[PDB]
Amino acid sequence: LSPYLQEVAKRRTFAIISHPDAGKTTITEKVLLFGQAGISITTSVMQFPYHDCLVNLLDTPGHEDFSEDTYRTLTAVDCCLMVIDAAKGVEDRTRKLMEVTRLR
Amino acid sequence: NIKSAKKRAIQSEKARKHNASRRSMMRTFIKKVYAAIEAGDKAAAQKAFNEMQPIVDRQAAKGLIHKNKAARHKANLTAQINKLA
Amino acid sequence: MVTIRLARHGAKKRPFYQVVVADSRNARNGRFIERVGFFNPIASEKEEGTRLDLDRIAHWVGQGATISDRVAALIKEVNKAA
Amino acid sequence: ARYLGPKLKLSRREGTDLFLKSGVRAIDTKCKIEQAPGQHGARKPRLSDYGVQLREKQKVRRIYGVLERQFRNYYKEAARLKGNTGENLLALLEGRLDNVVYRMGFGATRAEARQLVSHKAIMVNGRVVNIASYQVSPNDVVSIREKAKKQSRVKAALELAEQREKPTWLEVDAGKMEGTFKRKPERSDLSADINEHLIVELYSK
Amino acid sequence: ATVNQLVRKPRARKVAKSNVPALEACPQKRGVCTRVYTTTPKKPNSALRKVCRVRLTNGFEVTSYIGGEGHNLQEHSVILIRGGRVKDLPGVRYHTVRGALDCSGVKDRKQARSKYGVKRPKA
Amino acid sequence: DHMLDGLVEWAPAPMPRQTDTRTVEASEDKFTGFVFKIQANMDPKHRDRVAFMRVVSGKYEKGMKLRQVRTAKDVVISDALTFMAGDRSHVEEAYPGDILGLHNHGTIQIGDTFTQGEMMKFTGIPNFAPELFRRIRLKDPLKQKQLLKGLVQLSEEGAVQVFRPISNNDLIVGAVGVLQFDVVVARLKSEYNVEAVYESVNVATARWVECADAKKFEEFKRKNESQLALDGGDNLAYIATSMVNLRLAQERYPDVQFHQTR
RNA sequence: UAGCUAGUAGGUGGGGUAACGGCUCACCUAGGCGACGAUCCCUAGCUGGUCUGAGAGGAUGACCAGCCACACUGGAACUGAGACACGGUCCAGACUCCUACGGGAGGCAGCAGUGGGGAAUAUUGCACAAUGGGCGCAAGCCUGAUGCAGCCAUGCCGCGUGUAUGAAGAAGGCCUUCGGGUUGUAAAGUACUUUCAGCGGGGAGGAAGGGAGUAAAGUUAAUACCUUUGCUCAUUGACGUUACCCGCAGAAGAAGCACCGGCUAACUCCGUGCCAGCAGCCGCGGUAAUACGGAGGGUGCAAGCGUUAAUCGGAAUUACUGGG
Repeated sequence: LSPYLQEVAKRRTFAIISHPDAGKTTITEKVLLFGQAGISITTSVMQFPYHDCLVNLLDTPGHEDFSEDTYRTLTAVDCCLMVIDAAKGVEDRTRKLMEVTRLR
Repeated sequence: NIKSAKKRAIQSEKARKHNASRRSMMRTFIKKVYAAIEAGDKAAAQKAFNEMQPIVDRQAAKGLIHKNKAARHKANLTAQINKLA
Repeated sequence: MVTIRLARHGAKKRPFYQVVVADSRNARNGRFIERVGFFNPIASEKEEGTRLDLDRIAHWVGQGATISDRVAALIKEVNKAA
Repeated sequence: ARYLGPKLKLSRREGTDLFLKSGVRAIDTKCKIEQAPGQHGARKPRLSDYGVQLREKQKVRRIYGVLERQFRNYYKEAARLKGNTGENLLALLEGRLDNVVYRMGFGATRAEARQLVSHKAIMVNGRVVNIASYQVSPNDVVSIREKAKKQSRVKAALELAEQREKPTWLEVDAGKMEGTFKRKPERSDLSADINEHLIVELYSK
Repeated sequence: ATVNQLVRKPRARKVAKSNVPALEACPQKRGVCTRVYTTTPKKPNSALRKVCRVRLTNGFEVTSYIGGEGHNLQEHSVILIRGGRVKDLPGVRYHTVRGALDCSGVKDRKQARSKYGVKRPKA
Repeated sequence: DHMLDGLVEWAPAPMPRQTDTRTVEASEDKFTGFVFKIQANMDPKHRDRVAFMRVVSGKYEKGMKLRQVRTAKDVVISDALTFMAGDRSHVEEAYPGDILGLHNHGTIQIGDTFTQGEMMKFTGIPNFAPELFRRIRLKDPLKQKQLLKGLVQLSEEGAVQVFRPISNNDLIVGAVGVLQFDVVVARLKSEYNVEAVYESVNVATARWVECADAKKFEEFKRKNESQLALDGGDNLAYIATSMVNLRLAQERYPDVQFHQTR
């Protein structure tokens, strides 16, 4: 029961992947509120000042011409957050992202 | 600038009143003897010189005065008080 | 404060020390009063390895020069009975 | 640094035998000496003063294998010595280690002696020397180490040493390949043909 | 003679000006290099010398001779300017460096290729 | 607001990742933080280019000395940025399972592995082959050096790989996507001032990168000396104008110790 | 640039500085500098020294070292023996940053590194192993000075890129009076060798000190403590996969640049044709170019070679040596 592994267990990974025009930026900006801390050309990492654990984020530009960042940084992240709109639905972006995530 | 050795700043602040205040009271005693030079009373001049001599020698002892300024004060002030008397 | 100390002259990977009398506020290769003797640490057994004039060193001891550890070791190398 | 090219074309270029093709064989006459230095070698040049100075300098240099900056350094070293500059310059040229190895007969030509010095075989005073420009001090002994001694290349080339003049200022043992260096050579002993005065003229201006 | 006048006024050495006003002794300069045109030379030449009026980056308006055979200049293509008079044009005392900036080297040259920026033939 | 409880309750410990030997768990040592992106950085006065890492295994040290495996060098790195609320915070150590940011100057590419002596490699780099869009033709041709340096700074990235032909003009911007407006907007920075407005110039298929073994690619350089092109990172692919030229290149048989660099 | 100066010049007295001192105030006189350049403008850190020159001289003073001055700009004070202060204080100004907008933070002409400038100049590296500096009795701590490591042929120096033999005087190129010559012992072939790179093993020196223990002599009442000297043990290296030595393999991985009319070293052919062009000066090219371009050959220098920029000599063409 060493605290080293007990806070290894308190470190988790969710990046974010979605469709174009889905809302990555707004939800990351609002998770910045929840810990008292063209379109989409950057990648941003948020560690956190969160209470229970310290779960990291890792943004990525979501397009087909973009997002060759996330082909090698979905390998970095254990988990996966999907964001799907109802007007957009399940499209070829989501099928390519599931082709990525089924391999691991 | 951010420095661990900023203690010598505020401690010198702790200097720049106190020692200087002593210098202050020192020179006022000296100026008191000049009042006797403007008074013409040789007995009051001798009393003021005997009042200012041990405190200016003590200030020459504590490193504030370099024992040649106060020697010059004693010299020319003794010359004035025995030229008047 | 005057002192007797080494000066570290020579070439790159070729040290050649200068035991010299100098003030402590001066640099290593800086201003000095006078030089007395020398030392070569890479001097293998040959015709000359270390010259050291003890008369001027005793004169500076008679004035108050602080001897460093390497200079005191060279004094213990140049021994009076050896 | 080294020339490594037509070593026999230079002997036709200067006209005299530069001993670059000395070898086991004798005087060749296989290149039409003195009458064809090159394509237009049938022409007779005007051959002025600076011309004969430059030809004499390049003749002595391609005899001794010394480059121009290095030979200018030898002239600067010989200019500050005593006596006269002309004898001192040829003494410094003879004081090269590869020239001593050449005079001992340890190799047919001069480039073979330079290769024998360079490949850790030539050893003077128990210390192996790789640089062929080693200034040979008087009263030294030169030899070949036991791991590189007599792999036949010194052997037959030593027979050429039986045909040379075998000069006075150095002695070879010829039983264990241990040479012995001696006093500096006199001007009236080394090859009797080259002119130092034109070199003094060229490096004086 | 008359050494007392030399005591009064000291002997003054003539200060000869530089042949290239290159702003405190620099080897090369870089300019805007406009106005590419051909110029009839001075008296014993009769050629069509390609020249360019180079607005330098320090404010000086020099005119440098374009050497070589063929170039790609049109009112632009910033290049490097080196010193040295041409003895061919009154007013031109500079040359253009090939193998330098936007003007490429001379096509299909073999000899004297340190000048004119031509590389070694790789084939 | 209800997502946070699910993030706490559902997500497990960070899983081991595959190496060439086996999976390295999150309880071991020999920090496995290789570099993922070299991202298109915002530049206040310096670049540092980025270093995102996989330090899941091993708790940090302030004076730790990393080991570059692919160049096999003991590199002392004491400066490590933590991404606290987006701002690049002070020099801070942390608990394992975090992602850093370091200060590299043209040394570390994508996927360069790190251990303390385990000289093995991971199974990453899913990066693709580009689609060659147009050019650089240097409008306002003063001060070429901002693109001769700062786009080579972008040439190490996975999106941009700058191709230099021999003729010293017409430098090709590598893009794997279509939208090159990213680099055009990135040309308006503190060390980026040249515009280079686009047009249509046809260079076809991706420039397949290949660097053959010694004594054999010298004649391959010599026989078509007008048909070579320097790459980002001093490479020479062949030159790609058509599929027929690549068929002739395959007919030429360049036997190679092949590394994709993509 | 021919007049400059009014705390200006001197003296007396008071004050002030570690100290003489118009350093500073009260009074008196009209002095003081200057054609052997006073006041004004521009430029410039100074020197030992560097380069060149037989010498006298000329430019320079970048690196090593001494002094002075400066720390975004200006002004001012405290601490102390020493600052009117790079990483100390305050105020005034300018430029950035944060703010909850009440107010604060900053000064790389330090080592690194970035923007801009420019033709032009480096790594956000290791360690106190050695010296030196600071503090501590000492052990120990800091040291971007330093000892190094990485890059740049920037300068100097050295080595190698093979050597010996080898004529059918081979093939190809160039010239020709088409006889032949040149490239050319050059290349091919044969026999040896491997400097330096690649790899595998030993391996100094920069290392003196410091720590523990023991013995002896001082000290003291003291065989206890402390100083010093022998003596026993464990040791202290970033460079460092060190210099250097041995072994493996195979000539195997390693040669370019300028010039060829004279100055000044070296000759022809072909293509244009006062055009393309070269050029440091005289200078060539007008259909037989030793000058342009290409080829062959040669010359010179060599990991450097040419060009450009600056200084001196030649230039006794700034003549004091040494002119009219």
